[PDB]
Amino acid sequence: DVPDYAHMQIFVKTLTGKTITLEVEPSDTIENVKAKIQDKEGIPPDQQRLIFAGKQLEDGRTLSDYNIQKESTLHLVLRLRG
Amino acid sequence: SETSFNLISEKCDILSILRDHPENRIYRRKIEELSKRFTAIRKTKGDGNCFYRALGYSYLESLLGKSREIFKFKERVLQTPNDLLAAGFEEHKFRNFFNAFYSVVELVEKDGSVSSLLKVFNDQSASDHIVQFLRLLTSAFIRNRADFFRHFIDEEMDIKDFCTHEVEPMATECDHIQITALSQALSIALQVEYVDEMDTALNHHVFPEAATPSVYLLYKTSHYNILYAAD
Repeated sequence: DVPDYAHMQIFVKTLTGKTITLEVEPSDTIENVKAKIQDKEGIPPDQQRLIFAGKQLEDGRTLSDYNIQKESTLHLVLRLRG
Repeated sequence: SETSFNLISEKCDILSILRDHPENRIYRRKIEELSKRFTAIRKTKGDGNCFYRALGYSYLESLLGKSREIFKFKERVLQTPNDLLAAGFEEHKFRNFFNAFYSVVELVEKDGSVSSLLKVFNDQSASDHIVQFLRLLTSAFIRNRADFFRHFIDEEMDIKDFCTHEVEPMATECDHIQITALSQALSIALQVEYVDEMDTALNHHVFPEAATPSVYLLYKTSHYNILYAAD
């Protein structure tokens, strides 16, 4: 048993000005992150759009896929197109 | 001048929309559930402008008979040209749209009725002019706060390009950014009821958070209709 030091925090900013803090692993998928946002905010994953430096985050990819590091900040908008 | 309801429809009891989903148990269930909190509905035309038309009509309709609230909103509407100028819109280009909106506000102020308000919002030219004004004001709000909103745009698209192509033109569908921007631009407290075909619980979103809404909208099949809350 050797320690895993990969666990980190990232931040998610919303249009209300609120900053959410998440407990994640670099190998987490975007869905996992969306699931974590739901636990904190009560927003269903299907209603979430995540953005990192202007790039939309696709569900099946991982945080490390986007070079999202410790203390990184993500942006969250709802899907309300009508 | 014949009476029309092609853009903003007549008001019906909420369970009327069960007729739109005769064979979907999930929709029926959700609609029945909605009826616990909402008594009636108005439909808006499915032309891409549905959100802007709905918010405008329903918010103005909620002002009818409220002299104090009307006056305070009129004062705010009077400051909106300055907002438009600051964002680089030109007075000679926004004039007719601002005019249409100020005119309908005055109609509400001078003891308007639901009936006369409906006549304006069902008049194609005057209704579309009101929508176009709301679109410009939404664009101005975003442009004047580009440093904040740029972080929330995907496909590495420029803010200015976003407003130019997805906020300003008629018939372009709204989304979260537009919605919260307009709500903030006019201080209209809005609640959106989210209704999909997934076998899930209902949820809603309030703009701004924890405000007492004056407008309730039903978001379903990528479309916005107007709800009326029970007492």
